[PDB]
Amino acid sequence: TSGTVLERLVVSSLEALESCFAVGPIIEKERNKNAAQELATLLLSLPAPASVQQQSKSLLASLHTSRSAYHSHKDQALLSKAVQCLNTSSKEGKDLDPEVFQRLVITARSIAIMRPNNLVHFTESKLDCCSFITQLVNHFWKLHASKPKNAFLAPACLPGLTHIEATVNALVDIIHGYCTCELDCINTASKIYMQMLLCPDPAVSFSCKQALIRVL
Amino acid sequence: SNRLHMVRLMLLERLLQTLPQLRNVGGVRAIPYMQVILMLTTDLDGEDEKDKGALDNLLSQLIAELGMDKKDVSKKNERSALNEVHLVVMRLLSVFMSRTKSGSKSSICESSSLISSATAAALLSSGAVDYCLHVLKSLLEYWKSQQSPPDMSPFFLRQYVKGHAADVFEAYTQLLTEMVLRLPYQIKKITDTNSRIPPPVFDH
Amino acid sequence: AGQGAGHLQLHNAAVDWLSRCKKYLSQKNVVEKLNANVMHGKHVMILECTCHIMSYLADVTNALSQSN
Amino acid sequence: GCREELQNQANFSFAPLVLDMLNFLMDAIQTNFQQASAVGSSSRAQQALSELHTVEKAVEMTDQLMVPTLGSQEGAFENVRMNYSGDQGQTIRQLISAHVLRRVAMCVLSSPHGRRQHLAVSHEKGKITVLQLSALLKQADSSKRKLTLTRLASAPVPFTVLSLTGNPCKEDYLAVCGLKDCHVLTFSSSGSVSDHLVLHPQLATGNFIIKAVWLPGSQTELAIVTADFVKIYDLCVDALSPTFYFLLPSSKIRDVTFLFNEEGKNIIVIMSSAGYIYTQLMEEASSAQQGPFYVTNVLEINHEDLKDSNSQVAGGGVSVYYSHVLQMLFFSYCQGKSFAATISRTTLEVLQLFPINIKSSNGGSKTSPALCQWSEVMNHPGLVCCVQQTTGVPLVVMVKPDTFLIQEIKTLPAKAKIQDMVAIRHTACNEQQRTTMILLCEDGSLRIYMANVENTSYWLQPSLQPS
Repeated sequence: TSGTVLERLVVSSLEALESCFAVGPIIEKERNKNAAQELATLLLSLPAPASVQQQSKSLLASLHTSRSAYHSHKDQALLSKAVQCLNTSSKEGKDLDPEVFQRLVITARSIAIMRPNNLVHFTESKLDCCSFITQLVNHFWKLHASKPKNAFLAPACLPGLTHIEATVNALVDIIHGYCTCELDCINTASKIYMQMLLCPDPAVSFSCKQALIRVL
Repeated sequence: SNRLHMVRLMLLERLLQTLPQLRNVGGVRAIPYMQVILMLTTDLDGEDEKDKGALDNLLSQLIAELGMDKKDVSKKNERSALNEVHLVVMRLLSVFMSRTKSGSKSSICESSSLISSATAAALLSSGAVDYCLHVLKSLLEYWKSQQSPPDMSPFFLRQYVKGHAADVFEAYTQLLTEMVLRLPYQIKKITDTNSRIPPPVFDH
Repeated sequence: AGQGAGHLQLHNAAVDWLSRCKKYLSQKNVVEKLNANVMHGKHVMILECTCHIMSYLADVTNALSQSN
Repeated sequence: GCREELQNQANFSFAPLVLDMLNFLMDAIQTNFQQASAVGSSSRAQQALSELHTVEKAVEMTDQLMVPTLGSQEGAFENVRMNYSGDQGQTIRQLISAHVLRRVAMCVLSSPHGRRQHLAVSHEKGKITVLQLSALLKQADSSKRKLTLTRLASAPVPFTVLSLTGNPCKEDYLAVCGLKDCHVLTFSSSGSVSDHLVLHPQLATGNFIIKAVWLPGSQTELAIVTADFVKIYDLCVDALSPTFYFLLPSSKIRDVTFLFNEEGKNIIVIMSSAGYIYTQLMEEASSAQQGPFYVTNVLEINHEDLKDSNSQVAGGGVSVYYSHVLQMLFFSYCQGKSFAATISRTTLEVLQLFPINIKSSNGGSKTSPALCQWSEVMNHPGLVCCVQQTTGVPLVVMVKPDTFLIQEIKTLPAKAKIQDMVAIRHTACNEQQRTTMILLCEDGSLRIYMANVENTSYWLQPSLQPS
């Protein structure tokens, strides 16, 4: 491990947690399970190198005897963080950073890939239906508008999106999974779909089209 | 696969309300709108009553969007965005016509595409032959006076795209003429193959 | 060596050792020095020493967990 | 062989101990983990640019920013010095003595998205030679190896060359400017001439072409600026009637730059020989369809050094240049004072002003030489290159958010007076992004210099660049 010192310490601490929960008596395991899983879900939530995420998710999977409940807790934790950050950003009107945007996009894409049922159940649960869809499409459109028309005109920093096709494909797979599970807000999705289809940029309209072909 | 089936049926019925907003978008800006419909019609099993309502309903709205009864045909020669949306919608109808349901080893000639038969019946009911004649009369004077791009398939061949990447729509008149001479041939042959459909009337 | 009898003793040492190492990284001066992000000092060396001792803890627990 | 004994010994759980260090090491674990990867790079870059906009800066001299690596021999290029043989040669001599015009004898065809690395060099005999720099750029050794330059192609131009400018948006187009004519060459992938067209400025008597500038982020649009007027053409439709025609009611035209507002429409800034700065919003009202438009607005910059004497600001200006990457306008005056203005994109008013007091290495010269021919290295933000109006010494300036790192590029021996300047960022044999700076002197010798990564890669750090 050539990474940072604190990162190595965290890897060692989590493998020590594996040591305790694979060697120790059952009593201490069931006492410490609550704190261990809370800390694991935390460290999973905040950004960190991939290795500690992998070992923390292995820890949390080993903690739970049933895979479904483990994945459900992981889903509710990460999706709750996503919901709260998106809601705060929308309410304050600030411009969401492209990095956190792509992190949220890839996490939502993975959740839709594995369990769209649970993804719909949580993201549509009451903490108008499919308001999540409206707000994420709005965020996408503000970010795309903020992107300069010419990349040459852009300064050293690049506002707006960078990998347009990946983002639009992830968004459309999200919408398709939600349509497969949920049916009432489809009348909304159509509109946003069509808004994605009449866009002047070919790299988004054609990307959404081919994504519809590959998914449907 | 059922849930996906109603997903496509609803999506098809949603897109049908938003067809007419494509009047001012531009032809080059509107092909994927029908490219998605092409897949939306892939597993288009005619036997279902809700399905066939959806079919004839969509046929009716594309027919109405074409507006075959206006007979005000002197504006089709010039290049206008609404003309190009007409051109792409009739190209979509042509692709629907060319879609043939590959039957089994049965010797019955009635195993034609249900979508194709429905399109032909709707077009004959709306009377596209009259529009063909009027637009040909309109373009006769024009003809006598004349003397990495994205994947555009199947509406335009990729060779055509690579040869005319500046504008696939420069030869608007030639494409319109090809469409309007090609469609009557197909409706005539499909009506000939179907005994139930009476042959269309043709004069001198 | 052999069946692994030494792990019965060395791990015990590790049991206090990292705790001993803990008794060095919990001080306010040490955590302040860590917050300053300085490579030189005993704090960084001792945190690598930790990393190593329960790395050995990992080395024994993985074998014992695969002993099923 | 002691699994039960091991479990009995481990009955004392370390999980409480594990959590009771983890809880209070989280204070720095969180910080390092958030610092890890490209997280926060966008925010760091935004705060760096904001403090660049706001924080006042002072000028310091240095030499470690730029490091020479290779030096070509004398006579490697033929007839580099222009003897100005011709009817217009004497006029060009008078203009260069007056320093109104500066001759740019070379250019580079290369774009951030393209693969080209071509170098075009102009001769006195009306010929421009296009050359491949792949071997030159890939040679990083600082030995005395003989340079090997592969002549891609050459093309004879029927009029004298005063400036060569490659289109920054696309490497394909190259504009050649002289005293009275303009040419546009579209080059093939091998450097050969694929297309050749001639622009017709319809110059009036007594006026000379200053330079042709491509509109930033715009391909087929070229603005030819002369001593009296500016004509903006779009090659995509018309090469005879310009889309825009801008004139100046009083005094002569010195330099012209362009920017874009918050909406995105372009704005032209013209600084004149009278020292007044003027701005114009180009649109249908100011388009050449309605005729020539005289520029009337005057920028209000109030500084103790900037004194309006005899209807002249510091005895007149020298050059003007707006940095698209830095969102700020450079300018300088005949008296030798240089200023950097951060200007509002909606009110077009200078929000902040930064002086650039250039101090020479020797204390004999008190006043700073005038600055002209600003040049910004593509894909290398913050690094700009200028030349002196009176002496012609290159000066490389890095606009640090808090400071101004200036360096004079002096070549040993000093017999080779540097004629022209260029600097390209490219890739290395070890796929490392390196900035190589090519100097051409009057003797035809080439000087190869290299941008210190520990000194010239502040904005290029991963902590400031998105992944």
